[PDB]
This record gives sequence, structure tokens and C-alpha cells, in this order.
Amino acid sequence: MIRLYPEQLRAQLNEGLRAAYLLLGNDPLLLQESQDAVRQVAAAQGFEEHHTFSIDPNTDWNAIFSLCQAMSLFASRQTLLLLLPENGPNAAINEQLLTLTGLLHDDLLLIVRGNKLSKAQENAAWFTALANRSVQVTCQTPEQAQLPRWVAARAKQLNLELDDAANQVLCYCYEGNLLALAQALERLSLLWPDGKLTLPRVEQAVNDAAHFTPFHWVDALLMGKSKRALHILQQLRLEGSEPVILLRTLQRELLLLVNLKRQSAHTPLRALFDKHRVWRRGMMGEALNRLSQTQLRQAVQLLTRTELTLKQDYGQAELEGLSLLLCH
Amino acid sequence: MKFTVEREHLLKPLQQVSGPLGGRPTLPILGNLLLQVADGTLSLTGTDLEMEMVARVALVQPHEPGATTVPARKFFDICRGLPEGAEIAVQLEGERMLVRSGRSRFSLSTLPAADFPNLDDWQSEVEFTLPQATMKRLIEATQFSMAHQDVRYYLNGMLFETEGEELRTVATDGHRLAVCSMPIGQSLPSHSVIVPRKGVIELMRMLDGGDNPLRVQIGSNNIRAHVGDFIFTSKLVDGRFPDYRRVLPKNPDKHLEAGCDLLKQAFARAAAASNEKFRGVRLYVSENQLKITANNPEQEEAEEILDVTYSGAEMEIGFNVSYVLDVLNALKCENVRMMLTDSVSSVQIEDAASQSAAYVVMPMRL
Repeated sequence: MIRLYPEQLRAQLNEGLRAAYLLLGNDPLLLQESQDAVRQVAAAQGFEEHHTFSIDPNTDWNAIFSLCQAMSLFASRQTLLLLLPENGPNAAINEQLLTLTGLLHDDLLLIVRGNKLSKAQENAAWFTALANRSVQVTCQTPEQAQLPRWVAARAKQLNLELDDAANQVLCYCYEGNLLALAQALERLSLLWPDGKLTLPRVEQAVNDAAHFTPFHWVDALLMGKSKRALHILQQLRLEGSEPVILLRTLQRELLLLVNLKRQSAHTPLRALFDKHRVWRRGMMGEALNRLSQTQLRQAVQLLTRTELTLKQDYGQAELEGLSLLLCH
Repeated sequence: MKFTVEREHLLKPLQQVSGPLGGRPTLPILGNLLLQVADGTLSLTGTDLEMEMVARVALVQPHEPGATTVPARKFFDICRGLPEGAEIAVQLEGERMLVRSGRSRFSLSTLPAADFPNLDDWQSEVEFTLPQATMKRLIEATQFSMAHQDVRYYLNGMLFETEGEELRTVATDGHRLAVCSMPIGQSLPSHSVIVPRKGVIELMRMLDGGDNPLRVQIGSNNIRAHVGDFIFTSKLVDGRFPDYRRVLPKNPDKHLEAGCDLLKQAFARAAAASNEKFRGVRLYVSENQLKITANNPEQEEAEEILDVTYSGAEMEIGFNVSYVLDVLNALKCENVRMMLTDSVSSVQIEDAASQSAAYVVMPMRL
């Protein structure tokens, strides 16, 4: 088997398509990019048919199999992408996979997407069946130290002149979410054909621009928008965004609502509102309004702690708490 | 605005205009209807920004100008959930839709009709008529063969084309293909458009054997169907749709003619006889004999024979049970003719009696 890194795929993919590709990792952008590099290069070699299946306890394996045994009316080859369950290849799944690793003919490339194969699961039948007749791409989310260069790089391969400082900034606010950092850059890119992403512009890109997603969530909180709020909370992690960020922002908005609350009649709605550079009216106005201070402190107590656990309880829901908390 | 009319001249129209739509629309405007009154006619309009139905109803009883956008789901259940024969009086009250069925009066929240996204009109480029039933069969005969969610988006819809005085549709998921041609009655130019899933579905819907021989207008990037009072309109899919002629088997040696229902059996039987359904059927044609056995790669079980009219060498070809069955069903005939070549190249099933339609199915890996 060939073990590769996203920035090596396109190469050992140009030399010649293998028979199967295993995109293993926790990062969602990298997985999506690699499966695209593949189906792209592929699609430019007759592979015009594609199909994706989710491997769970409902996978109509027949269809998948029947699919392999199929012949194109326009002689076009085909791709088959398989989405493994969260945990990994199940015990029954190891069976079906095995069957299929045998139906793998030629006008049929195969991709398997998932997390690092459960430590001894690379012993499974199907795996070893492909092991030397395939390629493995490791799509892991880089992190803290390694995140900067991943951005520094990404920028460069986009022919951008990102500043040392501004790189760090972008890293601080999107930290952990590759898709955000990517699309961020894509965006500043168009806002300045100039090509120079200086600190001020990054800041202006994160600040001025309200495309700092958590703000959308922190928004739902004020507006007591639980349902649609949770949705945002969900997506917020189907992008790979790290929670250590959602808190810090809200942990401010919220702190303000405390400063604001402690002055309902100390100085009132447009009086003190025309003071702290928030004037949202309906929002902060809905919050302090519909929401009390007995509730407010609990929320601050909670969040405060949730962001003390992952630092002093490291290793291993406490956000839907806050969500539902700020409401009901 | 204000108008009043029975619960009959309304439910039917109100059912066809919102028929295709109905769910959890995006913006509230997409799940709303467009009510208008002018020249003594109330016009309902529904749309999902892909296609849009528009009913025309001449207001017999008292009417009055105005344009409003009331919800669809709601506005329909109400009138549909009232005493059959009761009249309905609707009037635009500043920002609400006041209704009145006797004294069973409601009030609907409404968005401006100045915000409705009606397929801002475009330019017609062909037009013609033809009995519904004909325009119907053309669909029925090919509809099952259109891809479903293929990345090659043009396949996710049926193609329509006119050349000569023949209208012919063709659908295809790139494994099997379907084609049907019919005589319209008018010599038309030659144009070919791709009507989408939903659009074909809708078009299929309105059709129902009515004394209003469907009028059709193909065009730029739109196509509409005025069937009496209803006027369905759909946008078109754009891309190069495969040439049905480049797939028809080219000079096939092997030919066979069997029984439509006798083969259904054969295949259906072997289908069930196949406990491992992903292996498909296995046909073995030999000089006037058809041994159709459920392909069980690692096994030899029970099969069935048929006394057919064959020609050419003997060959065993694999077949996806379904693909073959849909064809036999579409072919509501008695005797089915077939043209083979190769155990790894397209086959052409088709009725013997006629040639209006023709199908082509790629065999499967044995």
C-alpha cells in the first residue's frame, strides 16, 4: 500500500489510478478535497458515472453490488464512494466489504472515506484484500502549531501575500476549521486582487464582516432562537470548527448583557444602548428583555466552566446546555 | 381585492396549481399562491422556480381588482375542509386574506404579490397540439428509464424532440435506454429539449383524457402546456443529451422472438429463485431455445426453458432482472422481439407487432 498526504495525492494519482482509495481522517475539508482530486483526475479518463453510499445498518448492499456488475450504455467507467459509519467498519460491514473488494473489476474505481481505521480493523478481511492494490490518503486536521503553516502554505498555493501576523489571527478565530480558513482566503482574495492580505484586512475580514459564523449562533441565543440555533451549532461542527472558540465570543456578548442587565433603570434602552458600541437593538433588546439576571449568571457560570473543563478536564453536549439554557 | 365563487370552481383549480408544490418551502413566498382579479377573471399561480402552474377562473359572482400572496397549504385545506356547495368570499384586508364560507370565516397572513417570482415571461419558439393520451403514452413509454440523481444532470430528465410530424421522447440512465415516437398531425421544425424529472412528472399529472387536446409551446429555455384552464410551465435542463441513435445496436446478428408474458415469468421466476439478487438473471439462447436461469455464479440450480424463434450462435448473457422487466411491462404487448450480438454489448428489446417504441439494455457482468 501507498501511504500518502493530501499534498502528495495529485502526484501519485497522475502516475496512474490505483484500484481503490482510502481517505482516512477526521478533517472534513481534506477528505472532500482528496476525494475530488481523485474523481477529477479520474473523470478525465472515462469515469463519467459516480455513486455514493453511506455504510450504516441500512445500506442496501444489493444495489451497491448490482452496480459493480453493471455495464455502461455509453461505455463510461464508474466511481463508487463509500461513507463508513462514524465508529468504523462494523463486524457485519467487514463482510459486505469483503464481498465487494472482490467485485472490484476495472471500469470501477473505489473510494472509502472515514476515520483512522479502528486500530486492529486494518486486519479485517476486505482491508488486507486491497492493502497492496490501493492508495491511502491520511486526512487529519492539523492543529495548533501545525495549523499556521497549513494556512501559510494554502495561501501561497493561491499566490497570496499573507502576513506573518495576519496568518496567526486567521488561525485564532477559525482555529480547527479548515473549510472556514479556506473560504476565508478565497474571499479576501476577491476583495483584494491586489493580493496582499495584511493584518488590517484579515481583522477587517473577521471583524467588520459578519461572516464569523459563531456570531450567527450567539445571535440565535439572544433572539432565543433555540431550534434554528441548534442547527447552526450542528453545522458549526460539520465543518470541523473547534468549540474553544464559540465560548470566547459568547462569553463576551453574554458578559455585556450582564453589564447591560445590571442597568435596566440605571440608564435605559437607548440611553446606555447608545454607549457600548452594539446598537441589534431588537436582539440585545430581546435578550435583557425576555431573559433575566438569575438566568444570565447561570449561563455565565456554565460557559465559564465548560471552557475550564476542556483545559482542566482535557481528553473528553455542554453547549446545547447553554443553547437551550439561554432560552426556556 | 375581492371575489366570491363556489367551493367547486375553486378546489379543483386550487388543487392543480398547488398540486406539485407542497412541503417546507424555503422562503415563505415560495410556498404561497398568487391571487389576482381583473377583467372578470381570478388567476391562481403557484411556482417552485423550476416550473409554475396557473389556473384561470372567470368570476361569475361579484369580483374586484387586486393582487395578493396568501399561503398555499393553508388556503387549500380551508376551502377543501368546508361544506361542499358552500360559497367562498375572499377580500384583501390591508395585510390579511379575509375568507367567508357562510360564517365560517378565516383570516390568512399574506405577503405582497409584488414579491412573487413569476417566471418573468420569455419567447415561444415552436407550438403544436396533440391529443392528451398521445402526449401521455410518449411519457409512460420512456419515463421509467430516466436516471435519478445522476451527476450527469442531463440524464435526470427526459428529452423531447420533434422532427417531421413525429414527436419522440427518450430517457436514459446510461445502462438502459428508452425511446418512443408518435404522430402529432402537424409538420414541425426540428428542435430537441430536455424536460426535467419534476417537470415531466407534472406534465404527466395534468394529462387525464380531457376534451382539451394539450397545446404545447417549446422555446428558448422554457416549455409550457395549456390544457384547457391549467397552464403548466417548466424551465429546461441544459447540456448535451446522448444521441439515442448512437446506442441502438449496430447490425446485430442474433435475433429472437418470444412471448411478452412468458418471458416475464421466466425472468420473474428466476428472479425469486435468486436468493442473492445482486447476481442477476442469466439468459442462454440456443437455436430456437431459451434456457433462462437465475445466475448463481457459484452454483447450478433450477431454470426454465422457452420455445422461441432464435437465430445466430449460442450465447449466455447476463441481465439485471429489473431492467429487462420494466421493458416487458412498458411493452404491453404479446410477442417481444429482441436483437443481440455479444455477451458484453447492448441489446435491443422491442415489441414485434410495432416499432413505435424501442428499448436498449446493457447486459451485466456474468
